[PDB]
Order: sequence, then structure tokens, then C-alpha cells
Amino acid sequence: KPHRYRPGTVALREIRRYQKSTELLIRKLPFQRLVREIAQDFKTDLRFQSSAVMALQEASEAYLVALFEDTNLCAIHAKRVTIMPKDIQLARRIRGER
Amino acid sequence: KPHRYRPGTVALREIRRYQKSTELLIRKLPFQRLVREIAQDFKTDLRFQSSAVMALQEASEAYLVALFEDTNLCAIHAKRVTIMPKDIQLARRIRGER
Amino acid sequence: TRAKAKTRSSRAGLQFPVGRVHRLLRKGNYAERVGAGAPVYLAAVLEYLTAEILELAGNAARDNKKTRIIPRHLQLAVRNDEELNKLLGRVTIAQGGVLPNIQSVLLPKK
Amino acid sequence: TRAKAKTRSSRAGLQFPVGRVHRLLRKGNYAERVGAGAPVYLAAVLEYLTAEILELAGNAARDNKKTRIIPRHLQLAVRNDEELNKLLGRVTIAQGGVLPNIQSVLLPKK
Amino acid sequence: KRRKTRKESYAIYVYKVLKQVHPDTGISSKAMSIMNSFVNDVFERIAGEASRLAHYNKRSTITSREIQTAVRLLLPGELAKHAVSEGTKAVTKYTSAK
Amino acid sequence: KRRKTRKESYAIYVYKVLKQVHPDTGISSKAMSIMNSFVNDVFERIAGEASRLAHYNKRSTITSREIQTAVRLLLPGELAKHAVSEGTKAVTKYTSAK
Amino acid sequence: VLRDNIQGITKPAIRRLARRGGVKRISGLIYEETRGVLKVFLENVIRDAVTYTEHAKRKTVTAMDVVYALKRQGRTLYGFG
Amino acid sequence: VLRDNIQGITKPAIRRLARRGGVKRISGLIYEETRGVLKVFLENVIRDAVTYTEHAKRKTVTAMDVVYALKRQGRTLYGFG
DNA sequence: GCCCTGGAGAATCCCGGTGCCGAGGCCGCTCAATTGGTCGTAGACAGCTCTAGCACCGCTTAAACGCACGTACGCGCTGTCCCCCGCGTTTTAACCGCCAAGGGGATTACTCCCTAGTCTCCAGGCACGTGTCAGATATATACATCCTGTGCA
DNA sequence: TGCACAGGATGTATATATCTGACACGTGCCTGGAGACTAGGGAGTAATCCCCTTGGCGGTTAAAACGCGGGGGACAGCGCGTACGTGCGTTTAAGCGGTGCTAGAGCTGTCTACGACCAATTGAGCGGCCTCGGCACCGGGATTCTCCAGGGC
Repeated sequence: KPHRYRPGTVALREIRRYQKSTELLIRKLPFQRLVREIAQDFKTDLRFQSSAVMALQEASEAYLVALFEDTNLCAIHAKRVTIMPKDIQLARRIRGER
Repeated sequence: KPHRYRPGTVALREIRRYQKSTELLIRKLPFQRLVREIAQDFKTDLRFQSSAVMALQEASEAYLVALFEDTNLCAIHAKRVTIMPKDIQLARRIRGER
Repeated sequence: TRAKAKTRSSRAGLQFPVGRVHRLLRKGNYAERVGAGAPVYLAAVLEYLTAEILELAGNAARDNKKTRIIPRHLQLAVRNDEELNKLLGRVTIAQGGVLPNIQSVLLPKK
Repeated sequence: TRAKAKTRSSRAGLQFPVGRVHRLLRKGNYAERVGAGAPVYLAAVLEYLTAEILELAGNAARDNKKTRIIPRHLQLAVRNDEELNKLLGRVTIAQGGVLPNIQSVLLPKK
Repeated sequence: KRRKTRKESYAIYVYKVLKQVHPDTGISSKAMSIMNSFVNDVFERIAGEASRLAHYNKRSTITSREIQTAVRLLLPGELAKHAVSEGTKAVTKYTSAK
Repeated sequence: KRRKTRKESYAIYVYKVLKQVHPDTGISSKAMSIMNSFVNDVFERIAGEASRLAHYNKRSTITSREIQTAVRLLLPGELAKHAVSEGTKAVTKYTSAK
Repeated sequence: VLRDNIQGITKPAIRRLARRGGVKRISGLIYEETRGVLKVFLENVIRDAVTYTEHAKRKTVTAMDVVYALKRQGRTLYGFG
Repeated sequence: VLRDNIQGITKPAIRRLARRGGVKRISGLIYEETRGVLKVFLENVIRDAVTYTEHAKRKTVTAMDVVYALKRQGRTLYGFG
């Protein structure tokens, strides 16, 4: 009988790991393609500094992480442990983004 | 025999009435005594312009009404119709005040 | 002899005061120098934004059968228009009240 | 002969540049004039806040057996100190990470 | 017989604009005070953004295009494009006049 | 061939303060960049508030008093009282010297 | 010297505020929480306003002191100058 | 021309972000919601950064443009100048 | 027995007359905006250098993806009970109208000292080199932890 | 028969050795900060006025406080089914390292036209001052909404 951790052990291990580390969590080339594609709609033939893309990714990831913390609070408020789109929407509504 | 409305009819009526209206909902003299008491701790023998006291009351009531809107959303999120201190605390935490 | 004086607002076709906006820019610690077209542009923008808010507020006042705009009508204009409500999102309008809004789950189960 | 030059930072007993702060105040479009004590006061305050952050960050670096402060140590310092966390409440420190916080309702049952 | 000091406001220009958009419509003094603080608020927002634009680009002068970039930054979308249209039309008309 | 144009930072001053508080601790280039941006940000906040203070009171000059009031408006509690003590001490020493 | 004036923000007053906020049903524990929240809010605003008053070397808190305090805390208020 | 790059923000990446956010369990509908949220955020920030870039008459979006846009949206970033 | 009308009863709205006080128009007047020149420097522009951004390409492997399985979590349903709503009564103090005193905000005048401006001079600070050591990277090991089966009170 | 260790597998914290590149320090030089003045106006100060804040007082009534059913909503429990977590094998593109090319960022030198400034002039805007009509208010009747008690399917 092969070893299996129970459903939540590896999740908590991941939480500890990624709250311990600081490296970016999105892949850099996919994120850069996303940025360039979004910027295409505002002006054609735009160039980007490497540091401009890195600053965009730092900010985007900090924003998404803080949003996930608020979302986790809203999911716990409803006596769940599973974050859901309604949690995300409530968090962004209370923040004043929707 | 005596006529009774059911529990929530008059609450909805009051909601409609106070959302139609615009007048302040706290009593002026208690609010003013509160303001002067709070200011005692910052500086003694302070005087207040009547318009300063009124601006404070407008700001305070606007703040509390928006806070109760967010609290109502938090309570509905947890499948309730009753706002609770934990709903207020969640709203203020998501806003970034506590 | 000197020519007849024309306000810069009249030259620009504006109701807002270009000369006053110019002086407020010059004495406002914004930059060392203020170009000639900056007050014209800013006054035109201010007049346009005023016109938007006042048009929606006059509509709101007529809807309540009033011939005189009050803060309630200003608030109803601002919070009902999406972009004005985004512009004035962190602003409290005194005596404005709130938008009538009851969450649907609170209504009676009819 | 003129006197031997002495920096204003040394007269105020500071490490932060009083003269450079004075220049940045004069050329920052903050007022028409800048008093002589304004840059001194501002350099003292900037130096105090810097020393507070650096003290906490050096503690945090030492608590990881590191000798060089890194963004992670700065972030730990700021988010662990209550008033610094309030001052930098809407600031994002690049490569700073987050604080190790797990909601207790998520932990396994004993 | 001490005449009060002169206090400038936009009230007369707000009243002219109102008589343009709604000829048979007046305005109370409280609503006019709100409109005055709105004009002042937006003036300060646009002027501050133009100021820091000029500083970012190491310029000494606030020009029509600094005002235009500030409008495009601060106003939401359709508001921004109609405002840019009004502003450039006014600057063109003023330049043609004198 | 040609040296880059000189770009002023607070790095040497932050490093002197660091050698005061932790004589043996160093700092990375990224952490120094964060410290430099922090100093610039705090400077901008305090100077903006002092500027506004001078404007509200129809003054032409930013003085120690404006700076101190800006510090009391911007810093929370204990940070504010300690910063005020540092500022008054530095100004007293500066005027007693020359 | 004033004392215990927060109780002057009565339970019906808090209920009226929550009605304007669209709230239909109110826990009995909401009122003390609301008083604490309002006291914290007023303490912040009034501290900033009195700082402005002291800087102006005045002894009277003005509507402009309140408006500047509110604007500094990101709660701009129209209708008081 | 680039197309469909938001799917480059993968489910494992979103899960890693949620883990750093402290989330233990993620509903399967979170990933599209999060991609939309990230797209909206990036659109606001990049629109402002390109506004700063165009005002300077550059064709290259700079780290400083991004920092200024983030600051204008009340999301000050340290570490990029 | 459960549900649909149908009147009571309460609340809200719609009309109309009153009256008042604030919006709105008007009148001096003064001070700030306009006119008309002068000037000096900020910025527009052209040319040039060379940084770094883009593009590509091969390879290695870390990460993504797709799938299977099971379990624990979300969610619906039920029941209890208690706590909050609706309402009638009694009490309290807000509110309003008025009067009066004087604290202090606001203004005026004046005078001086503090700051801008200038010019000269040099040293603090920046860019650039350079070397070594703090930290990043294996690497093997000693735990620390999770999980299930098992023995047992 | 449900509960606590045994131990095994797994993961992570922890010495230990290599190595390298980024940090810290030294050097040269140049530009901006200091020193030494002068000029003028911003502001510190004193005197004065009046207004508007505070304090009081008494009458009226709206509103708060209180108490009392009672219902309906909060919450706890329970069951069930599915959807998410874990792990495993396969695929795929990210990352990395190099090479190459040129777009455009960044700097520099010219020069002009645009804005500050200044003095004279005057009308636009402000305070003050009436004054009437839009709105508040009050009362009364019409309409709508809520709700439960009984008639009917």
C-alpha cells in the first residue's frame, strides 16, 4: 500500500513553504506575454524594460496574494475552508473595487 | 385582536423611509457632547464652530452607514439576515482598518 | 489708445474664468512656469465636468418635481452615473443621503 | 580668508544631508520660501525613521543567521512593527514576501 | 460697518453653466457649496497630477499637454475623452482668437 | 568611454545610519534600493503635508513648525513623538552651533 | 469635564443608521461594537483636526480644520467649504 | 500580435499564489475568476503606465512609468527606483 | 387539513391652501485681470552615441497537464430555542426660542529679521575599479512529522 | 471495540565543503553645498473690533427607555454526493546561455519664442440689500399594502 498524505497535509506544507519564500510565483515568460498583449490595446509597437515587466509582476503578485488573504477571511466567515468566487467577489466589493 | 405587523415588515418600511430621507440620524446635542469629550483628551478649553460639529456629524454618519452596508453584505455572505459584531469586524478588516 | 479688454474666457468660448484659473495655477506651487494654454484647457475641463454633474442633477431634481437642485439631487446624479461615481468614489456629499438599495434576500418571500 | 567649510549636517549632528534636503525642498515646488530649520528638522526625521527600520531589519537579518539585510528582512521588520506597518500600510516591498500566517481554523485537529 | 472680506468662489460660473444646461432650474446655497468644493477638488487633483508629471519629465512648465495627460490619468474613460475633446477645442479656439 | 550622468541617492547616508545601529551588518543592493525609495517616499509625504499646511494658513514659507506639524499628521503615535523629539533636538543643536 | 457621552449615541440612533445602510435585522451586540467603531473614527478625525487648529495657533476648531482632517484621511467631504 | 496569453497564468501558479495567501482549499471556479481579476488589475496599471510613457514621448515603457502608475493607484511599490 | 380570497386596518401618497425665508436679481466699487512691451532662458530640435531591448536558437529539465481514486467538505434538511421585532406606556432630555457676556478670530499697521540671490571656492559624493568573502549550492545526515495498523484496557 | 503508541516513509532542518559575483572600499574629479555678503518683504507683534461661541433658562413634545409576547431566524446536527486534493506518468515550454542587430533612450549644442515681469487701466466679481415664489408644512381624503380569518378545493 503506497504512501498517501491526507487531503490538506500537503496543502498546509505548501502554505508554509510559500509563506517562507519570496520568489515570484508566476512564470516570467507567460506573464511577459500577458503584459505585452494587454499593452497592445493601448499603443502599438511598445517596448518594455525588463525592470518594467518585473515591477508589473511584483505588483500583480502582491495584489493577488493580498486578495487571496481577504478571500480566505471571507470564506472562513461563511464557515467554509474552501475559497469560492463569491468569496473573491465579496472581498473586492468590500475593498471598493467593484 | 390588536393589529400586529410581522417581524420584518416594519424594518423594511424603516429601510425605505431612511433611504428616502437625508437628515442626520444621531441627536445633535449628544453627538456634540461626544465630540467635545473626545477633544478634551487632545487639547483643553477647545472651542468648536457649529459648522465644524456638523461636518463631523455628517462624516461620522456617512462612515457608519457605509460600514453597515458592508456589514450587511458580510452577513448575507454567511447566509444570515442579521448583522453581528463579527460581520462588522470582517468588513473593517477587509477595508484595512483593524 | 489701448484696445478694448476681452477676457480669455471669452476668447476660449468658456464660462469658467480662465484668468482666475491661471492665477490659481501660478500661485499654487505647481510648477515654476505655467503655459498659456494650460488655464484654458483646465477651465474647459472644469466647465465640462460641472456641466455633466449639473445636467444629471437637474434631471434628478425634475424627477422629484423640484425646480431647484439640492444636495440630494447632486448625490443621486453622482451615485447613479457610473463614471461620476468612480470619480467621486471617496467623497461624501453632505445632506446627500444614500441610494435606495435593499438586498433582494431581505425582501419578503412573495 | 573665508572659514573652513563645515556641512550643515555636522552642525545639526546628523548623518543625512541637510544641504541636499534643503535643495530638494527649494526645488520641489512646496512653497515660495524654505526656512533654515525646515531641512534640519526634515533630515533629522528621515534619519530617525531610517534608523528605526534598519534596526528592526538588522535584528531580522540576525535572526536568519544572515549578516546582510535583504528585502525579506525589511519586510519582516515593517510588517512585524505596528507603527511601521501602519506607515507603510499601502506600500509593497519588492521580493519581501509575506508574514507566515495560517488561520487557526485551517490547522489539523490535534 | 465693517465690510466682510472678499471670498472668491466658482458660484457665478456654476450658475452660468446651470443656466446653459437647465434654463428653468435653480440651485440652493448648500448644493452650490457642494459644487464649489467639487470644482476646487477636481482643480487640485488635475493640477497636482500635472505638477508631478512636469516633475517626472524634468520640465519647469505646466502646459496644455500636461493638463491633457493629467485628465487622461484622473478621469474615468468616457469622461476623460469628452473632457479632452472639450479642452482641446477650447485651446484651439483660444489660439485662433489670440 | 563617457561616465554615466551622476544620479543622487541616499545610499551612503542609509549606510552610515546602518553602521551606527548595526556596526557589523551589511545590506544588499536591492535592500538599499528599497531604503532609498522609502526615504524618498517619506520625504514626499512630509513635504506635501507641510506645503499644504503653509497653503491652508496663507503662508509663503515652509518652516520647522510646518515640518513638525506634518510629522504629527503623518506618523502614528510613538513614531510621531520620537520623530518630533529628534527634529527639535537637531534644530536646537543646529541653531546653537550656527 | 465631560464623561460617558458615547452612550448618547443611542440604540435607536444606531438602528436608524443601520436602516439607512439597508440592514434589516440587528444583533443586540451590534450597539457596543458600533460605539467603539464610531469612537475610533472620531478620535482619528478629531486628532487631525485639532492638530490643524494648534498649528494655526487657534483655539477654535473650524469646519475647515475638520474638512482638512477628513481629506487627509481620504474621506473628502463636500459642503463645508 | 499576441493572443490568449491569460491562460499562461496557469492553475498551478494561481494555486501557489493562494498558498502564499494562506488558502488551504481552492474551488475549481477560482481560476477563471482570478484570471479575470488579474487582467483587470493589469489593464488599469498598464493603461496608466502607457499614459506616462506617451506623455514622455517614449516608445519604451519604463520601470519608472510602472512605479508612477502604481503610486497613482495607491499601490506604491518599493525596490524599482 | 391546507390554501386563496377578502375585508379591516394601517401606512403611504396625492391635493390644496398658507406663509416664509432664501434664491435671485440689482447696485457701488475695488482689485484683479487685461494690454502692451521687454527680456532671458526653457524647451524644441537636430545630430550623434551606444545601451539594451528584441529576436532567435538549441538544450535541459522543471513544471504543467491529464488522469484516477477516495474522502472530507459543501450543502441541504430538520428541529429547537432564544433573541430580536413590534408595540404600548412612561420618562427624559432634545430641541427651540430667547437673552447675555466676552473669548478670540480677523483685520490693520509697522518694523525687522530671515530668506532669496549672487559669487567664489573646494570637498563631499558619484562613477568607476577591484578583490574577497557571504551567501548560494549541492550533499549527506539527523532528526521531526504524518499515518496507519496493531495491540490492548 | 474504540483508543495511544511502533515504526516506517517522507520531508525538512542542519552541518560541511566549493565557488563565485556582488558588496564594500579605495581613487579621481567635478559640481553642488558652504561662506560671505546684500535687499526687501513675509511674518511677528501689538492694538482693536465685533461676532459668534458658550452658558443659561424655560416650555413642549419627540424620542428614548422599558417591558412584554411571540415568531422566525441562528445554529447545531446529520447525511449524502461530488469535487477537490494527492500522487503518478507524460508532455511541453520555460529558463538559460549565447549570438546578433538596431531602435530608441539619452545626451549635447543652438537658438527662438514663450512666459515672467512690470506698469497702467478698467470692468468682472463681490458684498450688501431687498423681495417674491418655491418649498415646507399642515390637514384631509384616496390608494395601496399587509395580514389573518374563514370559505372553498
